[PDB]
Amino acid sequence: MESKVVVPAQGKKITLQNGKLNVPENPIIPYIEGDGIGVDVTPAMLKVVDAAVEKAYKGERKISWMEIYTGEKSTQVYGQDVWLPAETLDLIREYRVAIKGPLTTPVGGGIRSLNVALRQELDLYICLRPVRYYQGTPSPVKHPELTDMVIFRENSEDIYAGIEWKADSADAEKVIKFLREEMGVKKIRFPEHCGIGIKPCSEEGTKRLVRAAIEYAIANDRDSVTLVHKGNIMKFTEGAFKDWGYQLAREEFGGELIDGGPWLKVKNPNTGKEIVIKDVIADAFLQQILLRPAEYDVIACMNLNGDYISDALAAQVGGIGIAPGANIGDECALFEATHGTAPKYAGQDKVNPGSIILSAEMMLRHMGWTEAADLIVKGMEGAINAKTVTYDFERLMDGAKLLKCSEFGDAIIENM
Amino acid sequence: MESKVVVPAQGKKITLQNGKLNVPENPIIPYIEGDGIGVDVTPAMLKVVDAAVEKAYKGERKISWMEIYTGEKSTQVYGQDVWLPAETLDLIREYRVAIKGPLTTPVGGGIRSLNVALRQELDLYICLRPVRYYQGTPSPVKHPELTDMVIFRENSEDIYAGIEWKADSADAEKVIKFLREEMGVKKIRFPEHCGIGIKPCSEEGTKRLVRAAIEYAIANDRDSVTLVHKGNIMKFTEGAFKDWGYQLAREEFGGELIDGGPWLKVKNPNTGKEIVIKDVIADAFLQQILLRPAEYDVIACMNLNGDYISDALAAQVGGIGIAPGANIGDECALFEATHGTAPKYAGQDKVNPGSIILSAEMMLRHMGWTEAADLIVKGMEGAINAKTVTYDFERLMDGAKLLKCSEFGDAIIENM
Repeated sequence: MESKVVVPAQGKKITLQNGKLNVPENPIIPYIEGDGIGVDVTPAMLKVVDAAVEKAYKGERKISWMEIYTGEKSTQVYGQDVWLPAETLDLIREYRVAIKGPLTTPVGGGIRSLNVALRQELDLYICLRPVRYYQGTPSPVKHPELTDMVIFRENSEDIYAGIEWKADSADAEKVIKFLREEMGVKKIRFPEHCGIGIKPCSEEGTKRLVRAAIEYAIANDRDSVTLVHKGNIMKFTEGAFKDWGYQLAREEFGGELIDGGPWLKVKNPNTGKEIVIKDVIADAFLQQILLRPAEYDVIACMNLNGDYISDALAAQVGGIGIAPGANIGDECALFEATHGTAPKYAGQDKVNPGSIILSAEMMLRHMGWTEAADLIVKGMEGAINAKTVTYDFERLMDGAKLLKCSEFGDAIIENM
Repeated sequence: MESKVVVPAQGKKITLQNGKLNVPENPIIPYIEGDGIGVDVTPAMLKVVDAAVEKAYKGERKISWMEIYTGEKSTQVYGQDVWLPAETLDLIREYRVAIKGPLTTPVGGGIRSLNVALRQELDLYICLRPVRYYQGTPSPVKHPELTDMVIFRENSEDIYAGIEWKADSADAEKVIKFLREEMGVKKIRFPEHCGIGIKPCSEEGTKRLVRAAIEYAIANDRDSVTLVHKGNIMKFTEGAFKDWGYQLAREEFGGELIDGGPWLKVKNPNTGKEIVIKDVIADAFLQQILLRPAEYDVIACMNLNGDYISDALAAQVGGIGIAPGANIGDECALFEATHGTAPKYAGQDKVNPGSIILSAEMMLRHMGWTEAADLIVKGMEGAINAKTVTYDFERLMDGAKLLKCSEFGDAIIENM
């Protein structure tokens, strides 16, 4: 089969020169509709983004959307077993900036996460999850407004590497024999009927992630960067991530000891502000985000902890369904809805398009189209304050006006 | 050196016959004071427990406390480098039931967690963390009273096995060569300057833990058992834990499919109640405990996830410093304060003795001395409701009367 992707006639490709995106006034942006509710949320995002772009630049700029495929729809387009076509990886890399709805992975075929596959195959090593509170959002906590954090989750290593062998398989036995006989491992409690997973953490992987977090703190004049890890138990992976993170702050950003340690102060070269570089053990950190959220800002952590932290924070601010996210690498970036596919409601024009819309806000900002991005934030803040919202919010409040998915997109536009 | 432990003259050893403890009226109970604030909280616990015992059984029963050592104090007693004496492991096993204050592990000597060492060496495979709300406790969430859960955290395997090699070490390189050359591993993003950790999960380890969780749900007529795991990424360890947990429910407890699955219903043989056996992915679970806490009850999970879940739950109910905990095995059990050593306040009679006191409540209950246990719960509930509390609580409320650590122990007794 030939490609089924149609490159927009009007429209120009974004280019990269010196780690800086050169964005034309008519950029072609690939988008993946997404499985399940992607069918509801993606069109709402397309309309909201076009309106923000149109309103901000008065018609001088316009995105040429180009549909590309991954997931169930990809099998419908490309046939049986084509869940993630090579052309999709090629196109995201070529066009530099893309966005996607939610995706789920089939079970029973030995296929691993399609979301993780996109991240790893494109080497999008930064999973960026900013978490703030939108006034008027129903929240399970007393002071959600105190939460304003940005999570830099390492996206290329950790136990997500997907290196593991099934209990009783010849391979697991082979690995366990090697560990026990050649490495002298004596700590496996039950070596029989035992599954084995491998957790890698490297200096290069850690430093490119932490480097991005510190550059982000500098560029946005944030107050601190917290390295979250479980290094007191996993000394050589989690503990190494922490050590390498502080080392990078010292070696590349002039970080110097605060008092007697272990925190460092990094001077913002643009504002002269002192950015604090500190660290917190992961289990205590899940308590601290609830008890002292105001003391945290930019967070840098490994893949698994980042997954947990991002989710816990989204829930606490009432944003489980409106949490934006990006996967960024040195050559391209893929923005994404961060919730699941919710098939029970798919096609009903019911769910909250807020997450994919705020991920589109991050995309526009990444493109340097900050005015259009600010209009989306403004629209989202006003629609939620107006209490004109989708069921997931409405059901938790009194005095709200219930809107369909598409209608909430319109409300966002109405509030720009 | 000879033992420095003094076996109580009056006092008899608890015995085990058929997996059932035979507790005399004068049981000898070993206790470890603990590092840091253990010096403040342990004496408060001893006094509170003695009072509950005295009040419940009118003098017919009395614990003969026997001090044993681990941590900084152990080095003071047994000399340089004796952080965890063999005799301590021997004594906890011999006397069957013991309690300890907090312990921290020295850094710089390549020593691994002393708390984990106690758990693994004594094969205390169940880390039991019940989490409920005490009326009047200052909490960061709007409805902490909806939380009433019991966590069964697997304590003998997972990445806590402590099997890992340092970046650039000959061993790490050896392991990575084996993986890449012999196992054909291609998923390690950066094989150089790479730390490696091993995560084991076995059928026997999983099932003894889940078996205990289900027996606990039956014995206490709880509503459900939720298997929490991250099996969609770690198929052979986390996913296997989930699969084995449902399998055990079917094989040993008659669990049968609910509707179209995947949940099972297990009939309580004593009350005829239908216990639901279900599962939730770990990242979503950290959101669900905040958004729908009332839907969860008994939780069964692996070592790392349990560590995180226990901490997150304790924080949400305002119980970061009063969370009880037990480590239970087939031959003995070790109850423990669950917070850290807080050396900055050690010796000031300032901190909350609530966690070690509620762990003593679990110990008394475990001993079958449920009346004395109920008196501690009653005392704790009344002292907190009276707003007569330690600084960690007082500072978060208005109208409280500030009490010292020792004074709060007295307030607990005053409210029995």
